[PDB]
Amino acid sequence: FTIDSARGIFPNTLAADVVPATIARFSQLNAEDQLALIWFAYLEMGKTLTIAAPGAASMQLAENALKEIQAMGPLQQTQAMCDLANRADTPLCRTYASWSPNIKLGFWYRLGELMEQGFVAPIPAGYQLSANANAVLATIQGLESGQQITVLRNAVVDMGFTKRIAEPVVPPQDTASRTKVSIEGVTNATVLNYMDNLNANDFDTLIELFTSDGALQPPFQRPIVGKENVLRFFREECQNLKLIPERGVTEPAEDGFTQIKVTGKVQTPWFGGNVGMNIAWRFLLNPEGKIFFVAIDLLASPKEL
Ligand SMILES: CC1=C(/C=C/C(C)=C/C=C/C(C)=C/C=C/C=C(C)/C=C/C=C(C)/C=C/C2=C(C)C(=O)CCC2(C)C)C(C)(C)CCC1
Repeated sequence: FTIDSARGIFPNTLAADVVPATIARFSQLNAEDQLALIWFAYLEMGKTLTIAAPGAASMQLAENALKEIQAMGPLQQTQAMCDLANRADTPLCRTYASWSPNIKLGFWYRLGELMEQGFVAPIPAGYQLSANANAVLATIQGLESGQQITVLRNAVVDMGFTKRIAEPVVPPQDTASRTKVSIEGVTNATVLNYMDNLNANDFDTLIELFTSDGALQPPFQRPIVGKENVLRFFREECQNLKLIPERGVTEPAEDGFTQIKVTGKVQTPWFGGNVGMNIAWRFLLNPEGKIFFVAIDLLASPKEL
C-alpha cells in the first residue's frame, strides 16, 4: 500500500467535513463580508469563550506588520485587511504568508483588540452581511465549539499571498513531571509514546516513532510526508497541545501491519480546558511498530467517540 491509500483506513469514521465545507463557502464571499462575518462570529463567541493571549515571541514577530497598519489612515487600514482576505499580492500579504498559524492568529487577535478600542478602522456601524454571508455565519454558529474554532483558524491561515517564520521551540517537559495517558483497550507502546511525547513537547523523541517515509495527516489537510517535514510541522504548529485519548481498537492490516483507531479529546492552548475538540487518531504501524501513517480527524459529533 501507499500513504495515499492508507488515508482510507477505518472508513466508518465520520469526520466533521462541515468544517472544510463552511470554509469553502466563506472563501467565496466578498472580502469586506469575510471580515465582517469573522468580526461578528468573534464578538459573539467571546461572550462565552475567552481566547488566550498570544505569546510574547509571537507578538514580537508580528510587531512590525502591526505597526505599519496602525500608522495607516482608516481607509488604508481597511484596504490592507481586505488585501489579506482577498489573498492579494502585496508586501504585507507576503509577510503574512511567511508566518506560522500562531503568528497569524496573534496578528488578528491584536487587530481585533484595536478595532474594539477604535484605534484601527472597525467594521462599519450597522453593517449587514450579504445573503450568502449571513447563511455561512448561521452555519458556523450552529456548530460545536471545537468546529467553530477550527473554521476561524482555517480562515485566518488561508489569508495572505504565497522563508518560514515560527515561534521558538519550547524546551520539552522535564521527565519527572510528565503524565502518562491511559487508553481503554490500547496498550500499544508506539501509540502511548506518541501521545505522551506530544503532550511533553518532546518532538525529537516523537519523530523517532515514524518510518523514514512515514506521514502525518492533520485534520482536513493532505499527508505531511517524511521525518523532516513532519518534525518541522511538530515544531512550528504542535506546541503546547493537550491530548486526552479515551479508548481505541486494534486490528491487523496488510503485510504484517497493525491499524489502531483511538478516540478522545484535544485541547488547544488558545482555549485551554474551555474547548474540547472531538478527535480520532488512525494509526498504521509497520511490523516493527513504527508509524507509517497517522491521521488526526476532527469528528462530526461526540456521537463518533
Ligand atoms: C481574522 C479576523 C479577526 C480575528 C479573528 C481571530 C483572532 C480568531 C482566532 C481564532 C483562534 C485563536 C482559533 C484557534 C484554533 C485552534 C485550533 C482549532 C487547534 C486545533 C489543534 C488540533 C486539533 C491539534 C491536533 C493535533 C493532534 C491531536 C496530533 O496528534 C498531531 C498534531 C495535530 C494534528 C496538530 C477579527 C475579529 C479581528 C475580524 C477581522 C478578521
